[PDB]
Amino acid sequence: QKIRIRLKAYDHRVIDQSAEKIVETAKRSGADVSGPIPLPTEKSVYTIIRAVHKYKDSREQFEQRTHKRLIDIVNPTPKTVDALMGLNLPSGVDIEIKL
Amino acid sequence: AKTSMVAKQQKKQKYAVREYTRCERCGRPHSVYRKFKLCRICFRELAYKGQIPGVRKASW
Amino acid sequence: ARSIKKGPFVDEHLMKKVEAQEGSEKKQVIKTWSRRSTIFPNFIGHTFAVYDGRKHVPVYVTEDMVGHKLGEFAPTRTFK
Amino acid sequence: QVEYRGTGRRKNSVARVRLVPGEGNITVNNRDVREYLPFESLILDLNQPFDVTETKGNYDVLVNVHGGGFTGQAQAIRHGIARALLEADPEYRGSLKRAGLLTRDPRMKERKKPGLKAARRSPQFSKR
Amino acid sequence: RIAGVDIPREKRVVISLTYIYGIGTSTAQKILEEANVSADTRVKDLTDDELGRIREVVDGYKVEGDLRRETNLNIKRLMEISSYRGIRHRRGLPVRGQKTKNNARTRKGPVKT
Amino acid sequence: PRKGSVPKRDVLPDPIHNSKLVTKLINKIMLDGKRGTAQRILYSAFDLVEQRSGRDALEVFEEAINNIMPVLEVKARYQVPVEVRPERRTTLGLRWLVNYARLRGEKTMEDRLANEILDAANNTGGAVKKREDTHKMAEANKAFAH
Amino acid sequence: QKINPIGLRVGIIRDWEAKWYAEKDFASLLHEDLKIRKFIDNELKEASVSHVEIERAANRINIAIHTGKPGMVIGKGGSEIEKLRNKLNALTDKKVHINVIEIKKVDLDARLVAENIARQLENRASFRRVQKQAITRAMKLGAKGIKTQVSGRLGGADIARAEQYSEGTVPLHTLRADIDYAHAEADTTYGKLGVKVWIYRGEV
RNA sequence: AAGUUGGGCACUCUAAGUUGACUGCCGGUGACAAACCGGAGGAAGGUGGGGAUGACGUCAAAUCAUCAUGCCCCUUAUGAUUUGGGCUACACACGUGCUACAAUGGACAAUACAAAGGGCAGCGAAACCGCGAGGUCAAGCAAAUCCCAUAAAGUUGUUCUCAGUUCGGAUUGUAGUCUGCAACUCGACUACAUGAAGCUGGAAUCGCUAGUAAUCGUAGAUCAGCAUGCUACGGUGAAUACGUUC
RNA sequence: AGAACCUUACCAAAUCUUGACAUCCUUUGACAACUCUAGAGAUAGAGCCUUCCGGACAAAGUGACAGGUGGUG
Ligand SMILES: [Mg+2]
Ligand SMILES: [Mg+2]
Ligand SMILES: [Zn+2]
Repeated sequence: QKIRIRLKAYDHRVIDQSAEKIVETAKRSGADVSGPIPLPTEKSVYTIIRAVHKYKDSREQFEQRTHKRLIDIVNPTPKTVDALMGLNLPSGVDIEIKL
Repeated sequence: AKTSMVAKQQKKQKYAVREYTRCERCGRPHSVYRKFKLCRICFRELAYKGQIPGVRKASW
Repeated sequence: ARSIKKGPFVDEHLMKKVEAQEGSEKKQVIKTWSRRSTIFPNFIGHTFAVYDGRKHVPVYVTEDMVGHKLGEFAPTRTFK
Repeated sequence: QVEYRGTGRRKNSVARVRLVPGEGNITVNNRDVREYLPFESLILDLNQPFDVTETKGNYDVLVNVHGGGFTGQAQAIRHGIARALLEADPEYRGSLKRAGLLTRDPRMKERKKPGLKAARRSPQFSKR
Repeated sequence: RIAGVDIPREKRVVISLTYIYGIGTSTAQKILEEANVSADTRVKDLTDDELGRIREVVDGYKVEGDLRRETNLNIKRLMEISSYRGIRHRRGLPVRGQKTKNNARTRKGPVKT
Repeated sequence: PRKGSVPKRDVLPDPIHNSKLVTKLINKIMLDGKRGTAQRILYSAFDLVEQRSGRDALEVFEEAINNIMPVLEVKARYQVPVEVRPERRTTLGLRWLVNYARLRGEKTMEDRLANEILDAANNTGGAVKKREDTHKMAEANKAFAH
Repeated sequence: QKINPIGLRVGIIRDWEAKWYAEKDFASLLHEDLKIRKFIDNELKEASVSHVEIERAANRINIAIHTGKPGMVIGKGGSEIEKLRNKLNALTDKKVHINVIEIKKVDLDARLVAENIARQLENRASFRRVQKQAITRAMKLGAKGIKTQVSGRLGGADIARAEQYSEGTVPLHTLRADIDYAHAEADTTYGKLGVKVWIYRGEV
């Protein structure tokens, strides 16, 4: 009975600080926590022509990189479940909890 | 794009194949990205302003 | 339709126009913008005025023309 | 046990090498080196560290290698075997270092540049 | 000699059969399989019984004059009906929708600067 | 407009014959990075040369290269006879051997290479002719040696 | 020829103005943000807004408005901010929460300077004087350096030209340096005039 | 059957935080200099490789067709809507590519080794059917899990045997598949047949200094379908650089 | 960074003139997803018939006005 938390954010600093908070809250509730295991980063690269008309050779490359973190709550305790749902993370981070 | 063309793209076509994408900011027919729904010029402008989440200049 | 499972494609207006003309021997010209429509066996003996993009050009179906589109027998471009 | 372990990376290939007292037989992915690798030249490369330290025939090499191709994987083994030899004896460093076996080859594929056909290759230019 | 054509004696029969109009590599392999004649045997080393066996099978396929005549009629039909394709056959321009601003040399013949 | 000389790359000895030169020959034979075909051709050629010659393949190869390699060459500056460097001598020898082998009429490269290496040992190959021609033109320009 | 200073440093030293994560509905959220940003710009033209930061969480939009004049946007009794919120709520189904942050120094802000110089030019103010006053006020406030440029038919001249003035240091090539850049347009009778301001406040 | 699970986190990897390269140390040289050459140690040595980043200016250089805008012009029309056609024309000239001219190859068979990406109504396995392109049914999978997706060159055999061929694959006939509202003009792909030029290219001209060139496959954006283009990816992997007169 | 339609602008034919599109103003309440007929379709005419909160939103008429990938880089 492991509660799995998946975190995805565009910035790692937010994801790491969020990871620390979620792990702590569960550990404070006394649930065993393993992680936060870092999932391989996903990067999407967009190549666009820099100019408005012609000039194909000049290109600009942009990237959007999603940082992923996996957290597993080994032992489910009533306090932990409520606390994990209760935790308010920064706006950037996206959290998915599988119980 | 002309106002009528932008209007016609928005209107439901007789067939699905007839439907086409335009840049939502400016209505440019070509080079419209699906994820952002923006043309190449508009995408660049907004990325520079930091108004597209997560998008930054790429170097490697 | 090229796939066999789908039948040969004909525009309903074209087919219906031909089917109405079946009864009378003295057939009259059928004006069509349907270059895409297939020539069915039923079409034999009919003259279709198919649009070339500027004018409707008289096309008279013969046995050999069956299976080919109406557009095939009316040119869209002019050279020399 | 008496197992000496070293990791070798070449190009996009990585090799986990285990050196144990043996007859000098090499097994890669549970297959003979000669079966695994196409050319005998490749075999000469991976047995080079043994020659420098004169430890030929002392160790049987068991290798788990992933990534890259036959040359990369073969030369990945060479780096790993040498790294394992250092674990076996610290004295061998001088000999191994002089051969340049200890160095990890930093050469890697250069990215394609935008506006170029390749990393460096340029489109055919015509004035006029 | 098969289907009115003196096929090359020296070559293997799999290849020699392809010197007949209407027979290619795929067909030749089928005809030998039906006749149960080996592909490897050279025509010079073919046997009379084997040759007859091959001849029976090749008679099954439309070849040489029979095929040539059919192909010509289809093209003649297109030209007569005044099909787009037929008209291009008459003009000696690409029939299958290839661009003619450049190239089209196989159909147009050599350059006439 | 150049800073200076660049250090040259080095080759491991050939496994079969334990010669650095053999490795370099494979590199000249190789096309499009296809090492294996190049190695295959060379090793097969060395078998054929030994078979026909009845002498060690490396011996005849060494004898062949010695005949092909040129002591002097003309350089445009009037063409001036100049001494070929030891490293350049090998490059020209290997290049000429492979190129002239490719121009031979034998169906397979291995036979062409063996016929060339044998001929060069007898000092009779097209590559040998290339050296002789190079030496001739160098001697003609002896006055401009200075 | 020159990279946008903000664009180069976005995601390095400068955070994204938009702060939300989406996958399936990224396009929809972006376009909702774009309509909100446009509405605020038109609604608060009189108010001096440096930038708007949008955060999306729990089906709620959190808007942070950095304004030189906090009073105008908020309203005397907070009526104006509520009105803006209600208008935003009509535009967006999600609940909208607006936070107003005052800017202590309007002169140190590039957008506010750029908009000010544009507005003066529309009033037929001399292009030279307007830039010079802007650089002086910024330097008195302790900015490490400021650059100001106006481009177009500056004096109603038939041939357009760009004039720029600089003080202190503006290290565009230095990634560490946080440089505030903004462009504004002056809709003069002769044509559009473009004003760009680069401000280097300096480390802390 | 199988990392498959039981177990472990050793290793590998993943990705956060740190350590490392700075001429720091030691020899010479040099102006008591900056630098230079060589050495030690180090995974890496002299701005280690590559990228981003492009001063003041030049070309009244490109873009009023992304957008915006001064002025000008049209306004029962220079605005608007629909169906069809064109943008795909073809005596020719040019640029950039693709594929070849074979034996360092072609065909056939058996057998290995990547990286970097994409996916929700989307990727679609396995199985069955079709020569195949595909079809049917349908598992898993919003992703380090499932799927795209077996890399290919390669290696080992068998065969062909130097010619317009068992090279090459244009063209054309016919019979199909798929997408789509609909493949006539004008799609992609398949099967069978057909089987062009081409025998390595005049004058001339281009790219590249190493994981590069060359070569081999792989992926993505756009996208119903449609890539020899573009942007990325790894595999194999060279030759040469005396030198600065031109 | 995807021309069969669409895109698309260009051409031809068939059509419209507060207009495909915006704001305001006056008036009304469902405005229609739907079916049938004639049309190449646009569209028109018959059906219907449903929805709507001071007061939302959407129609009808007219005028203020719209529209231009027209020109000048
Ligand atoms: Mg075109
Ligand atoms: Mg200009
Ligand atoms: Zn746009």
